[PDB]
Amino acid sequence: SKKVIVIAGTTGVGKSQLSIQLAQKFNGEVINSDSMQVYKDIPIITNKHPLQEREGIPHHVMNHVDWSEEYYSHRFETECMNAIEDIHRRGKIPIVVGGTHYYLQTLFNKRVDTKSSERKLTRKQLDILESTDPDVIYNTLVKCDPDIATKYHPNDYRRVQRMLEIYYKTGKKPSETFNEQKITLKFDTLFLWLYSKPEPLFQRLDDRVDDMLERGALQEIKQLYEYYSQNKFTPEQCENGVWQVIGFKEFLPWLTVKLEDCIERMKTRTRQYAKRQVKWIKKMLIPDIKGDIYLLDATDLSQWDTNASQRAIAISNDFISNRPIKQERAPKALEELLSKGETTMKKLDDWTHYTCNVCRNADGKNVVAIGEKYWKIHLGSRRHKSNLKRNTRQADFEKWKI
Amino acid sequence: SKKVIVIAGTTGVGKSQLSIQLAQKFNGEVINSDSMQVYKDIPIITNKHPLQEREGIPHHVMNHVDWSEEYYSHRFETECMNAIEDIHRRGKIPIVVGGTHYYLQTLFNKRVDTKSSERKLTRKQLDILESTDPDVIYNTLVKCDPDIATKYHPNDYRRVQRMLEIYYKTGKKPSETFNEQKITLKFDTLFLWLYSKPEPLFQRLDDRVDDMLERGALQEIKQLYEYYSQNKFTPEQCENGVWQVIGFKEFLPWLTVKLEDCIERMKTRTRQYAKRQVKWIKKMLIPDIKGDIYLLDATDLSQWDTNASQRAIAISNDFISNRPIKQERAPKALEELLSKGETTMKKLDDWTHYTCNVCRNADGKNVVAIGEKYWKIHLGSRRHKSNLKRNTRQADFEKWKI
RNA sequence: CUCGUAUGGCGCAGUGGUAGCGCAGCAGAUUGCAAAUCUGUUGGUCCUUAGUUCGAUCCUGAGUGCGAG
RNA sequence: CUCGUAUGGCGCAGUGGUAGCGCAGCAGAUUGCAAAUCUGUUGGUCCUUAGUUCGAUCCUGAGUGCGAG
Ligand SMILES: CC(C)=CCSP(=O)(O)OP(=O)(O)O
Ligand SMILES: [Mg+2]
Ligand SMILES: [Mg+2]
Ligand SMILES: [Mg+2]
Ligand SMILES: [Mg+2]
Ligand SMILES: [Mg+2]
Ligand SMILES: [Mg+2]
Ligand SMILES: [Mg+2]
Ligand SMILES: [Mg+2]
Ligand SMILES: [Mg+2]
Ligand SMILES: [Mg+2]
Ligand SMILES: [Mg+2]
Ligand SMILES: [Mg+2]
Ligand SMILES: [Mg+2]
Ligand SMILES: [Mg+2]
Ligand SMILES: [Zn+2]
Ligand SMILES: [Zn+2]
Repeated sequence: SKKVIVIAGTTGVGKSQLSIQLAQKFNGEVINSDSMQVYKDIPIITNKHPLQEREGIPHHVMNHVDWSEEYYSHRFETECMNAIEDIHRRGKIPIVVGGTHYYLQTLFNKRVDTKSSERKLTRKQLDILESTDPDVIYNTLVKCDPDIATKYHPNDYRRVQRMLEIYYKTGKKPSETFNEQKITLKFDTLFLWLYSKPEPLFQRLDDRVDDMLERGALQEIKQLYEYYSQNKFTPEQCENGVWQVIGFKEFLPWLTVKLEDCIERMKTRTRQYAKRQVKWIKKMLIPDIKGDIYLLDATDLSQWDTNASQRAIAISNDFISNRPIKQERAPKALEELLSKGETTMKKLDDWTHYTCNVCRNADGKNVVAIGEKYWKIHLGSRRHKSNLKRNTRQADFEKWKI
Repeated sequence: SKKVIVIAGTTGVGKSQLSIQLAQKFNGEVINSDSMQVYKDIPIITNKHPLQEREGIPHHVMNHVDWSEEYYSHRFETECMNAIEDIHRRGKIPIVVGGTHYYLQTLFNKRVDTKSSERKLTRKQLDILESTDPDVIYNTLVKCDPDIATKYHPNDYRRVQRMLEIYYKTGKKPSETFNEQKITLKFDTLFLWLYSKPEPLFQRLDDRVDDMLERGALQEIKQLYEYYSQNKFTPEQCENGVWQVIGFKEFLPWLTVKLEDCIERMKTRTRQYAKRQVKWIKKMLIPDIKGDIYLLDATDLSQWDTNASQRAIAISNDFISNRPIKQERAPKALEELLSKGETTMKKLDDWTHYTCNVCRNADGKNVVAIGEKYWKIHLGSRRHKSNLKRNTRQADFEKWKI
């Protein structure tokens, strides 16, 4: 049927560069899937692929959102799908490329449509949602459909809230809506994972951050700060839209010697991001797609042409030719990445909540662990231990008094 | 979503016995998928699972067809699906078990519906189909939609004919109908493959055949011969319906010392069938389902409980719990069976036809190889070689002639 | 002691100029027959020996084996 | 040669009773914020030694290493 190639991988592995090659070779168009690259201008830090390097290959869902609006999942689902539709009804083959692997879920119905299902929210319902208290909205969820409330920590406000918002707009238990999902991906899809040992990658990521300021990153940072300013924006705004990007908020303290620390801070966010990306691909993506993915070793750039270009084209050629791929699916060196142990095996299955009666966090609430495995980890943590000593020792102060 | 478990494997690995265990443990019903077990009575040779061993677990699409009719794919698709539907809308979980892995294709839309698409066949069209000549129907196909005619050898009458039958009833090139298929399987399916080293299996299959006659196989063979007889049936009828079963046609020459040979002949058909089954599962099934299947070593029956029962239950448990399976998917010992080399790698990709001008078969036609790889195999075969000698040697009796 | 045969795993062809097939085996195929069907293909040097002959697996003799006497 | 400072990977607190805060690191989560966000967590015995005292990282006195006229 209608083929669709998707290139995934950590930041700085050459996804875009590969996307182009495949686009030319197989007549296709790029469909960005980068939560930040969808914003107007701000190319250097948001690291967009320069036009003079796109070989004229069309790109969609990229650099079209104004800093005034906030992009998101469903905004990507409609935009991404339209592109797919279009590129298909033109004899071309779509190639979605981005580091926001989360959005990929749209490729296999992994979401809830609360839009088409309109429903006037009640004063009562709203008052609960937009409530000042944190644990109030949770207890509400725990009440109506506790099976979903047990999969979310009572502090995960964003999500716990989301779940409740669904229980209302759909009037259907979210836990049930999930047991009735398909997850089957539409369109014959070919997932390509361009990997690279962390050590080498990190080094490149650090230099790429350096020569990124040399190309005039600060000019963009200040511009961003201009709009940021004269708009009475607080640093706590850096959790919405473009303000989330890795390249602005890091220098905020500099924009009120010191600039260096804001750079090292950026080098850290990027490094962390890269690490989190692999985690998602190994614990979220792969498991979801039953593990139908092919790896591409991009650790030794001196190579690339052999390990990436060719291998990709090889797989892609058979894929597009509506034939079963004969490729090894994973080069010996990275063969372990697709193993169950490194993937589905790490996924949390125990959800029973536990509440420590002796430990409590800065927010005053008592510690709550999820899953017996981690519940024990806590019990044996120096945190819990130390807390259990002051407690015992205190209890004794009286025993001795008698 | 709606779960559906499928137990596959060669004949005599214990599929049915396992199907029951899983049925009980997980509240489900069996849906037979054995092209022969769907016929009335004739249990011993058709090897049906005895009632006193089904723990009351309901069975569908099994032993309901009269020897007068001929079962087939679409007959299975409607029957199988109805059972799935029903079993589901009752809180139960279906468990399709059978050795006719071919039918399984219904689990992932791998067929063409020429029924719902009625179309009065033309005298001209029919005269081509039901034509006495063999290569006439082929050349017709080669004309209208040669892309499909190039994937079938000009001697594969059954199929070449079928393809043409589709081009008519649907008025759509079959080659195109395939490039427009989905193949995506409906229902969240869990494929279990119960394997067993050939050597041990064969030994059991042989004894299985022996003690099969001891339980009164001949009684069924004669009964079958009764209906067969007084019906003026010729041995060439053993290509339709029940008459295909392995246990009847083998003794036909005995039914007109000798009975022994008819038994050894049966022991051979069974052995061969088992070999062919694995081939289908490794070159057809697995590749089609992108390799989402779990192996179960059933070579050492002394075990079974550990390697089969438990492992299956383990995987099944997580499956049904709508959770990502953490099981290894393949026990070290059989780990190689799921490798690409043993699977998709063996699939024929070269379809260009080749015709040897010096070699010809008993039917008078010239040899026709498919795929350069096999085209060469022929060119170097002693057949071709020997034929090229008589040719050359004869030509030399011409140069000398002048 | 009459006579007949003796060919790749089995069952068979054939030929005076160094051999074919069926089955098994191995392999490819499979979108209404699938426990069925189609396709390709690896195995011998024609029991041993001494002769006839330009040359024998196919002729003569003998031995060895097997078969109906 | 007289003063300072030496505490988990880096940076810095600190009470007489057997140690912290920040950066990182590690891990779990993710179905309208995901370059985001929530959650859990490993690390050192406080530069070595002799005293002092019931007790020392912190108190006294040496020795080691770095900074300063
Ligand atoms: C007699 C023949 C050729 C096939 C039927 S055996 P089976 O596949 O039904 O037996 P199991 O379920 O594997 O025990
Ligand atoms: Mg590169
Ligand atoms: Mg890029
Ligand atoms: Mg703007
Ligand atoms: Mg989404
Ligand atoms: Mg991390
Ligand atoms: Mg059975
Ligand atoms: Mg075979
Ligand atoms: Mg058993
Ligand atoms: Mg031959
Ligand atoms: Mg013989
Ligand atoms: Mg002579
Ligand atoms: Mg001789
Ligand atoms: Mg931290
Ligand atoms: Mg001391
Ligand atoms: Zn605690
Ligand atoms: Zn030839």
